[PDB]
Amino acid sequence: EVPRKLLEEWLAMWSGHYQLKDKLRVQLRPQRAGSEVLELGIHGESDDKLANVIFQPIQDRRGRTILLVRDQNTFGAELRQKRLMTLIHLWLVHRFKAQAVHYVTPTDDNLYQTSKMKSHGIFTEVNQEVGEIIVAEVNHPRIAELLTPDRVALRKLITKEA
Repeated sequence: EVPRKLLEEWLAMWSGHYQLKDKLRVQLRPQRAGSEVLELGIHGESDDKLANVIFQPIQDRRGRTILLVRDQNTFGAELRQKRLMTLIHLWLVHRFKAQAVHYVTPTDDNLYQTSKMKSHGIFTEVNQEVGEIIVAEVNHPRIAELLTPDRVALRKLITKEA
């Protein structure tokens, strides 16, 4: 069972490294009442939503989980260019045991983020497919490396050493 607290621990190291304010909190709820679409939100001490991912975990015929991402944002400008969305996706992939992440709209920002996350290693392959969607296959060995309890690889991701 993968708690929100794990991402909060990562974000504590990250916020500290980048000399940002502390107390980033993780919320994961249905995006609206009764929905199976979820929203992961990152909130600051005054509850402002500083980043989010709106997505739905689904399964294919073979029982594999895909995260279908409707929207992602880094709202707070000071939080950008620091691999925040990589950390969020690392957590989401682990939480849902995802095999792939599909982005339903190929916006410039979604193309940017998927390409960048591939360069961080969390995806092996990123391509646009029929329907214009972006399909990103999870790099299971890299995910496992980053989740190692010693947090060495994870700290190096945070600082941009690796």
